[PDB]
Amino acid sequence: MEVIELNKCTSGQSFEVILKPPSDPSLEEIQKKLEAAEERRKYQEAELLKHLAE
Amino acid sequence: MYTFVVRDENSSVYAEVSRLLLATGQWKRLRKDNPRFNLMLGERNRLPFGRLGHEPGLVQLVNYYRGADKLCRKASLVKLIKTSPELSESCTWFPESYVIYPTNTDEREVFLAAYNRRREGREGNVWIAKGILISSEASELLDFIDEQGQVHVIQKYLEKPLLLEPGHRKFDIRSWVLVDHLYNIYLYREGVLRTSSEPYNSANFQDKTCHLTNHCIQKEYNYGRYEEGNEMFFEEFNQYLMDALNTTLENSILLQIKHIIRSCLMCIEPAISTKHLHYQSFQLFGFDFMVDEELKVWLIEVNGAPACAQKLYAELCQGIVDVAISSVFPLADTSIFIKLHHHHHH
Amino acid sequence: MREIVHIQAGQCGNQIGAKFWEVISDEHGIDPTGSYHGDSDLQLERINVYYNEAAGNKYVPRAILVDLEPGTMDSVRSGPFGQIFRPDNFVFGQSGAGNNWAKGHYTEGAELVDSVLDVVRKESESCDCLQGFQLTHSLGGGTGSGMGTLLISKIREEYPDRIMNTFSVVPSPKVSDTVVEPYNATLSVHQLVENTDETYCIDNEALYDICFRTLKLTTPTYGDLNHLVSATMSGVTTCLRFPGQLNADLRKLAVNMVPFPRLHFFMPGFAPLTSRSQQYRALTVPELTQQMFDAKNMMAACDPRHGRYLTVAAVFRGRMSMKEVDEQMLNVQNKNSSYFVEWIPNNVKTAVCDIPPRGLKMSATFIGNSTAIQELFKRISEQFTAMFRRKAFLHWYTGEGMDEMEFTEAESNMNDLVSEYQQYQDA
Amino acid sequence: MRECISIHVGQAGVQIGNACWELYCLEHGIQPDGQMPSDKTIGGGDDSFNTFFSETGAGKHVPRAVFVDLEPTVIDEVRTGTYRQLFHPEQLITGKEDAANNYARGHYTIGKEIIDLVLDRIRKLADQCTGLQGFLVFHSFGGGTGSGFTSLLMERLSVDYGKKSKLEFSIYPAPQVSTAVVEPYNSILTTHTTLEHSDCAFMVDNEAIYDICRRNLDIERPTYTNLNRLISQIVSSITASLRFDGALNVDLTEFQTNLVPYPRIHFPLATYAPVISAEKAYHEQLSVAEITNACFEPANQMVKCDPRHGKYMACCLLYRGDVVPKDVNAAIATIKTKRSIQFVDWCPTGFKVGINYQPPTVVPGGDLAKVQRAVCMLSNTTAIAEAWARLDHKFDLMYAKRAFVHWYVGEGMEEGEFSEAREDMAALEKDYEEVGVDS
Ligand SMILES: CC[C@]1(O)C[C@@H]2CN(CCc3c([nH]c4ccccc34)[C@@](C(=O)OC)(c3cc4c(cc3OC)N(C)[C@H]3[C@@](O)(C(=O)OC)[C@H](OC(C)=O)[C@]5(CC)C=CCN6CC[C@]43[C@@H]65)C2)C1
Ligand SMILES: Nc1nc2c(ncn2[C@@H]2O[C@H](COP(=O)(O)OP(=O)(O)OP(=O)(O)O)[C@@H](O)[C@H]2O)c(=O)[nH]1
Ligand SMILES: Nc1ncnc2c1ncn2[C@@H]1O[C@H](COP(=O)(O)OP(=O)(O)CP(=O)(O)O)[C@@H](O)[C@H]1O
Ligand SMILES: Nc1nc2c(ncn2[C@@H]2O[C@H](COP(=O)(O)OP(=O)(O)O)[C@@H](O)[C@H]2O)c(=O)[nH]1
Ligand SMILES: [Ca+2]
Ligand SMILES: [Ca+2]
Ligand SMILES: [Mg+2]
Ligand SMILES: [Mg+2]
Repeated sequence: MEVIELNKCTSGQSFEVILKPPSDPSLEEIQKKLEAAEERRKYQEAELLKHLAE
Repeated sequence: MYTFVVRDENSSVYAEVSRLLLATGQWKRLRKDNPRFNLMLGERNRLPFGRLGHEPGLVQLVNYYRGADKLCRKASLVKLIKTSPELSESCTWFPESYVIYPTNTDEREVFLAAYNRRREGREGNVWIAKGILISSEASELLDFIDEQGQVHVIQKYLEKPLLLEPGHRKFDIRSWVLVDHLYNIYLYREGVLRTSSEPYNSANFQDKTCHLTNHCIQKEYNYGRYEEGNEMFFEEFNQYLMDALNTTLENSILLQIKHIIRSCLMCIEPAISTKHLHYQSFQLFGFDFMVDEELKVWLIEVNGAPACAQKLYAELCQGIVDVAISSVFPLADTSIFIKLHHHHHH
Repeated sequence: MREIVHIQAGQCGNQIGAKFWEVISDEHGIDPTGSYHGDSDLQLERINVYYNEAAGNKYVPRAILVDLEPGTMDSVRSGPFGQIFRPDNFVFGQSGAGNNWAKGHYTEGAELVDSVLDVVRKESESCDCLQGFQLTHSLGGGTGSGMGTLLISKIREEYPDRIMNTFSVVPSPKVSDTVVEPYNATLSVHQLVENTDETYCIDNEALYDICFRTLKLTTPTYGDLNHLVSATMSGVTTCLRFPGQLNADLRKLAVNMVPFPRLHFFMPGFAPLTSRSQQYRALTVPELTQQMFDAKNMMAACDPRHGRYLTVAAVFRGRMSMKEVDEQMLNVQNKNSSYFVEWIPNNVKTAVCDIPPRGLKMSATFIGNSTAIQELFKRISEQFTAMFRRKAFLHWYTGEGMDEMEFTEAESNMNDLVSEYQQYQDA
Repeated sequence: MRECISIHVGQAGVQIGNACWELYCLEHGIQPDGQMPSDKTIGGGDDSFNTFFSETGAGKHVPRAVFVDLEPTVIDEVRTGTYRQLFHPEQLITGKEDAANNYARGHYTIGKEIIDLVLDRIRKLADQCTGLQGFLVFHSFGGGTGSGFTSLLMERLSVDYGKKSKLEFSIYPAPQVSTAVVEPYNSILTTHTTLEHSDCAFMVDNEAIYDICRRNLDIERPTYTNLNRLISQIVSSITASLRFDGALNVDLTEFQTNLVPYPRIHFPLATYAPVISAEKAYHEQLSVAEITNACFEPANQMVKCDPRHGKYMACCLLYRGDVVPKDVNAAIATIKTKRSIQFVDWCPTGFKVGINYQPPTVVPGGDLAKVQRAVCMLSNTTAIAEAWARLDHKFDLMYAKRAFVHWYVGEGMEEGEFSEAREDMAALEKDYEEVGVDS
């Protein structure tokens, strides 16, 4: 039914057609969660090497 | 070998379709969560339609139409009929109905506006709720709904039903309709009348064994007297229509049934068709009608998961396999249905 | 430029390892000299995975040859491709291991193991980005079995974040005579469950059945068995050696193939099966597909129908229709779906390379992680118990310093592995 | 004018980006060497195409793009291919070894060793931006890098550039072309961790694309090249408003305002028409009605799902070619009567329309026929949640037995991140259900 906001130019045009109306972490906490994971890796590798040394 | 799974154990009908398929030796049943099926016989709630049609190398089919619940719940049905122009408020063959909510959208106001032109006509002012009750008084029903919890429907009661003699009895008609993946609408030639076994009591509504014709509520309250199980089939009732009223089933009743069936299902076709979709649906419906003394047929409700009557399982379940399933998935190497089609030109 | 280091140990290891280098060198157009004489650029695009470059535009296998006796290494040297190997990468002792795991693992092999690791380390240092190691060996002798596992353990100590992959030859009394083989094998399996990421079970039982029943070779030799082993090794390493999407490195293969760290023992399969003899007809895609999944095509003597596939990789080689491959692959899963665990969705992956293998227009290689491999482990386990319950032949091992406890731990771990596969076969 | 930086991450992001920048070049008549005759302001400008390309004194137009992959093979192909001079080597960043289809290895393990270099390379571009609006990020959900590194990048971009907008182009996993069985795990993990950092994301299901190429381009077995040229057409269609004179969707903020009223529910469905084989000898050109109607066919959607059984919250149509508003409104009127199009009670049933008269440019010798008019519909419908349910069920199946989990724990991630990612998706599935269904 109702056309609105008709905007023309050389490239094209644009408009809106309405048929009916209605009815964050810090650079710190990041660098930390990355480093707890690297710790957990390092520990797991350490447990292996210790096992291999036995 | 075609593959299938079963996810409703309580389905009288899909139990029988299971066995019919296994017995072909061309279908293997898989465990119910194995996703590499051709056919899903699905659960009743929350059937995961979103997971169908995403297994490459498998054409997949399911025994329900998504969005068919709009026809198959009472609240939904009334909403559908009023709002859809193909049907409309003008619609002749559905009893005047209204959707009513507990006060814990609504159309209570609009219910009373029609009630109080039957207290300004003194004419038949009997209604019915949705565990269910029939009154003439409004505030005995509204106070019943609020003392219940769910959404309900208030419907004109047919004070003047067709009564079977011998017995001055009340009945309803169940017809079974299979809509295949192509949206061919197939009516099973065998229907069934689910009868009352006690004289219809004009002036006393509480004695409910005579007003409600459900197969159980007769079982659990004369059951069996005039015919087996309060079940009269089509040969008998055609005969009775001939002898007693000089008409036929086909002419006095069936044209209307076929018309109401097509109208309902063509209405929702655009919303539920699976024609361009990546899985395919079929579904068996149970349509239930009421016949007034004039021989006018009324739509009562639609059931999305009907059970069949005993005599007829054998035949109907085979018909499903024939037209719903092996038309998608052929084997190597009479029709029990009437196809409902009509292209009038105007 | 993601490099693999290859080690081959003991008689069996060196024999199948030499045959691998013959086969792939040819596929990549490298000759005994080490000179490229190929006619395609696809042969050279990931050549550095297996070969180092040298002055002269020469390609030198990144291969370490190891044995406790000189015998087979002279065999490799005087062989066809013998000249291609880096001479200082031949590490060998004098005394042998006498089919005794304990000698391989603890006494004779300790003496030689450090020199092997110097050569390994030097090869790892000249690596732009090392992906890990592949080792070839039998499990039923002493050097491949006992020293090969010692190596694996020492290599993991120095490169714990690299992938370790074996081609491990499993023994059978249909082929071999020596009564302590189940001992050496059980002890080796114990190591492999703890210290490899991927292990290809190459069962001599199955290689025998294929050669004898199916290929009608009534006088089968190791050459025949090895002809099947090399085909399969060519096929499982195709995705590593040529440009491709799927399983293109060891770590990707492992992530795709190993849902639980201990269940990393694969059933390889190959089609078409042949003896070293002319193939007159190329197979069709449906034939490859059916055959590669056939029990009779497996290089481990297990019935796939007795288990369930956890994961699968499939590799097709040759000029063929990708559509028809896709269709047939799907047809297999959809037609035998109960065989594939349903709690790993889309557990079958499929690669196609255009360069076919030598002497075949069409081939297909199968790699299965199936619960049915338990049958292989139960068979070794039964042999082991029969002797061990009377401590028979143990003095060969106690005399090199081992305690019985160590045998009880190996049997136990291997029995545990079998019940873990059983656990996932019923889940 | 306000600049836009594109970031292409992992093989999928990089190869799709390739195809986009190729297409953009052709669209704006920029040559492989980066010269644009039609640009008369040598050495600068604030024209509409400059949102994506910057200029040099030498007359060179260079994408405001950074490509990152944790292995080099793929980006090497950009480095030596037909567009080598287009980019400055500092925009092409590679590692030695990839994330092996492991979210956790791309996020935690290899991410850490390369995040700072990527940010520094991104800042070099932001420092040439007079008024940067934000970022367009391209990646797969299923790859180790595409999932894991993208999600880390997005966390960091919220920190270094809080006020700025971030849009994604995300490739949703499909077994017909997927390379890893753990794609579902990765896709949930990165969606969990990227959700708060993304203003608007356009998902493309490889399954949907693969079938469009089979069915409509008669390509028996589509390659990434086939898929990526088609994806770049859609992408071009969506970003044309940013590179061209017009009044619809002229800045990144406007995408969010026009398409995303509820922030978590930020996944608009793309449907595109028409897709026509260049090999098709004889072709009857389709009308405005025909292509507009086709935007409501699931088979043309970038994600197969069924908008009939869900509700809309916003709907744009982006036309290219011989289209005038009269024809659009007539097509919409007809369609509104033939179809199930249900908005949410709190939203106008309505469409926003963008027309650009220049028809779709097509890549020469490609699969797609040049056509007189095309359209891309962006509808935010609740039906797109069907794809979340599919992915979530696969995840539940494997996670229930902890299959493959050890690979992720091994890289330092904790088992609980899995169940936490999945609780977020279960909540997302619920938001979509609240909004989209009644009874
Ligand atoms: C592939 C390697 C192989 O060549 C495989 C077999 C064994 N050896 C050496 C070759 C060989 C074989 N037979 C030999 C007899 C004397 C000297 C050498 C051999 C070999 C063969 O070519 O047969 C024609 C062979 C051997 C056997 C062999 C088969 C076979 O080649 C067909 N058998 C499967 C076993 C055997 O134990 C068995 O169970 O056979 C039923 C078999 O017993 C029999 C035939 O009664 C036998 C025969 C010597 C008994 C002692 C235990 N071993 C274990 C291997 C088995 C053998 C072939 C290595
Ligand atoms: N559409 C499309 N999808 C792709 C492309 N490349 C990969 N994919 C898909 O993305 C997933 C694989 O992720 P990739 O982008 O290749 O992974 P990556 O980001 O390089 O991650 P790693 O290799 O794990 O470091 C699968 O679903 C592929 O089908 C592409 O070029 N186009
Ligand atoms: N407006 C009306 N006029 C006359 N009878 C009515 C009526 N509404 C309901 N009934 C009676 O009540 C019976 C059962 O009602 P209804 O079909 O609404 O409930 P239901 O869903 O539990 C049984 P089914 O699932 O088999 O249809 C009908 O068969 C009919 O006899
Ligand atoms: N397939 C195969 N098996 C072999 C070969 N050589 C030996 N074997 C098997 O390996 C076992 C003997 O091990 P071997 O490698 O000779 O001992 P090692 O030299 O001490 O490692 C037995 O199972 C043999 O059947 C071979 O070339 N191919
Ligand atoms: Ca000594
Ligand atoms: Ca300029
Ligand atoms: Mg020997
Ligand atoms: Mg990658």
